[PDB]
Amino acid sequence: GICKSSDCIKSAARLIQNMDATTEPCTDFFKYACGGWLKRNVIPETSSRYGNFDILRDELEVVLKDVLQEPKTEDIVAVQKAKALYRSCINESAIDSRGGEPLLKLLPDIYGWPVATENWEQKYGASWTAEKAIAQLNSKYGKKVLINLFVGTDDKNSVNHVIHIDQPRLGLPSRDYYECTGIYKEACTAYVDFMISVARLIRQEERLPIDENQLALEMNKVMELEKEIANATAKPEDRNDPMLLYNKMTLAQIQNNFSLEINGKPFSWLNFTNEIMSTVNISITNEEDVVVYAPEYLTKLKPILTKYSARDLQNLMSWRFIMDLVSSLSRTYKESRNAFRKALYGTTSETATWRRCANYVNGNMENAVGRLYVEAAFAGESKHVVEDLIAQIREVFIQTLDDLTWMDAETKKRAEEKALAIKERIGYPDDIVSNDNKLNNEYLELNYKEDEYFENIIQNLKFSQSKQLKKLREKVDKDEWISGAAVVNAFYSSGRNQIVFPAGILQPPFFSAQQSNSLNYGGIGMVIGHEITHGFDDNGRNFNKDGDLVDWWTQQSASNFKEQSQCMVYQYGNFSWDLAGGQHLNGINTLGENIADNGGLGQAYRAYQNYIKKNGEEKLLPGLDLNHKQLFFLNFAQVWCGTYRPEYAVNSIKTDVHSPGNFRIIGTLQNSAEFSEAFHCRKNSYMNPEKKCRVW
Ligand SMILES: *[C@@H]1O[C@H](CO)[C@@H](O[C@@H]2O[C@H](CO)[C@@H](O)[C@H](O)[C@H]2NC(C)=O)[C@H](O)[C@H]1NC(C)=O
Ligand SMILES: C[C@H](C[C@@H](Cc1ccc(-c2ccccc2)cc1)NC(=O)CCC(=O)O)C(=O)O
Ligand SMILES: *[C@@H]1O[C@H](CO)[C@@H](O)[C@H](O)[C@H]1NC(C)=O
Ligand SMILES: *[C@@H]1O[C@H](CO)[C@@H](O)[C@H](O)[C@H]1NC(C)=O
Ligand SMILES: *[C@@H]1O[C@H](CO)[C@@H](O)[C@H](O)[C@H]1NC(C)=O
Ligand SMILES: [Zn+2]
Repeated sequence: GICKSSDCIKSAARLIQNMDATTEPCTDFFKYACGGWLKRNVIPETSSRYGNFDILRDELEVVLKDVLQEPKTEDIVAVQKAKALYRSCINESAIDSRGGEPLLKLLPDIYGWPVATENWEQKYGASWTAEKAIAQLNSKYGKKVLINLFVGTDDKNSVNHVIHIDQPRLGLPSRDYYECTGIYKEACTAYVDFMISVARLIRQEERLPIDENQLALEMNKVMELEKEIANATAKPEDRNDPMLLYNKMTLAQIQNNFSLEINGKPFSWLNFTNEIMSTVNISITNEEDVVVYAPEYLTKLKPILTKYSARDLQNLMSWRFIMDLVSSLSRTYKESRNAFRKALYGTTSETATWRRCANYVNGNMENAVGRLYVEAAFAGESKHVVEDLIAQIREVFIQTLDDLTWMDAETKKRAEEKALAIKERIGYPDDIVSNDNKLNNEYLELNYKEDEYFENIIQNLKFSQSKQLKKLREKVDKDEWISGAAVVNAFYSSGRNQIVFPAGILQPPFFSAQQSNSLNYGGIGMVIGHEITHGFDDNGRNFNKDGDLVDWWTQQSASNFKEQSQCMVYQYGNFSWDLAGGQHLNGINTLGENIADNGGLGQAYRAYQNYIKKNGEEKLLPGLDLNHKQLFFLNFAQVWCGTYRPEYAVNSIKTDVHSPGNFRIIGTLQNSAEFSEAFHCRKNSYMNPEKKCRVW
């Protein structure tokens, strides 16, 4: 009763090679499941994290290189445009010959970079307003500095778009870095040195004189301004409640409540909104509804922005854009980022040009590249198998509801209604393959020059920003996919109450119609469970069946949810990560993902037990003396065989909403009585604590 097919041998070999059978499963299941992978692998110089999951993404890039690198006579225009974009990206000799010239030509259109400009005040100061400077970077280039103004889905009215106002992102990974001491010192030093190195290159190319102490002074001031901005931003812990974050107001109300004084000029919110909205010919009045996500930040900004000049502000705003463009210029510019990249990621070199380029074209032409990907790598017939697995997991979730003692009957019924209403999206939208003309029309406005990579990326920025802004007066497209197909991930959209499983994730170790079902349920079954559970986590549960931010919970049901979920906050908050210098995980910021992981594991294992009931035991895998209940957990854990560079661990512990792979494995299995029974774990062994956190 042993499976001896080619497919079973490959599954068995992989499972055998990754594990360390000398480790006791109940002492450390991560080391038992992944110890062999850990002993055999070294993190590549270009990777900040490496493991089975990242390897899948590296392998998908290989497919993208194969389908983009060679022209074919049959190629439709949309495909021709993707391949021409790819060719401009990989031509490093044309890029190197242009030096920094494409940036120099762009600099006047953003009101220049004072430090790299002679007589800046004379040249731009006359026509400089914060309203115009912030809006220019936003509307034309998608660069959001000081004030993040965007068009997006209305949380309380999923069918429409609204303008949002939020705090902007920082140059460094999180606000924590701006402390600039201990584990953050190297990154702060590399960041300012990076500003200076770029200012020095620009000044050298423009043939301007260079005073080293003045470069140091000016860029240290950019850092002091940004440290004040960072300290004014709300921590992620204070942005986890979508009810508290949502503050709908009119432009009139914003002008009263959140006034600002910049360079001795009173900030006009109406002027700023119109400076952006005019780009796609939309006029705005004080009657326009605006969602303010950061009212506290706008309040703290008022005393900060009065202390700095037009010069100091433009030095930061322009740097925040330049930072991102330096990698698209000649080797000299690319080199200037080396220490900064090493401090944030630990990587000693940049990823292969073709990989960055395949990823860049995938990101900007997700439908054209998605089409090329699915034709080369995806079954399509497998879409139906995943459709069934989704139905089995959705059913289990609905069944689990009645077995929840902490939720009342009314909240159980409403949760069932939302669970029933979840729309699924599997593999790819059929249209990208079957409707060549719709695909050609999507990229109509794009015209790439094969020798002008920088101009192509600039065109992409304007196109992306114009497309998002013109959505304001439009209804949200129901058919629209929230992700391209050539993606190794899955998603949940709270606004559409939809789960998305791109072709990229529908492959081993997650899914194969040719691998054991114990592996399918432990892999993609668990991923399906994770995405459904996102509709019911600390964020998703605040959204209804139609995707609206509305409370469908009774006070006692909500209170009991918070109590059950507080266990996971403490459980994961107590994990200490050696690679991150002994720092604790943020149990609050990782809560949504930990609820989803714990919820998903339960639903997939129960759906797999239901499968064994209906179809009986599966044939055993050779060379593995484990049953299929054990193989389910083994596959589940092997998704996360991998490790992190310590620089990247410091980064991700602050920026990632997911717990690191090892803790997702340890954490979920510690809470699983089902795991402990499969591996016969003694009570209070590391993998089997007495207290187990449960929510779904
Ligand atoms: C680590 O786990 C402990 C135990 O669950 C957590 O301790 C609780 O902390 C809160 C807030 O300080 C107290 O009100 C509780 O009384 C504590 N409970 C116990 C049993 O001591 C602790 O918060 C967790 N640490 C992190 C960083 O999450
Ligand atoms: C958008 C994101 C998608 C999610 C898909 C997923 C969900 C759970 C598991 C998994 C399997 C076995 C054990 C535990 C968990 C694997 C994949 N991706 C990540 O979680 C990491 C991606 C990354 O690192 O970029 C989300 O929904 O959070
Ligand atoms: C790179 O661009 C230069 C200048 O246009 C051109 O001479 C060269 O052929 C290009 N290389 C490739 C491989 O396309
Ligand atoms: C950070 O912000 C708070 C609140 O606005 C302020 O009181 C404090 O002085 C700031 N700290 C630093 C280091 O800038
Ligand atoms: C914004 O204000 C400036 C003067 O402060 C003005 O020249 C410009 O036309 C205004 N833009 C819009 C769209 O109102
Ligand atoms: Zn998730």
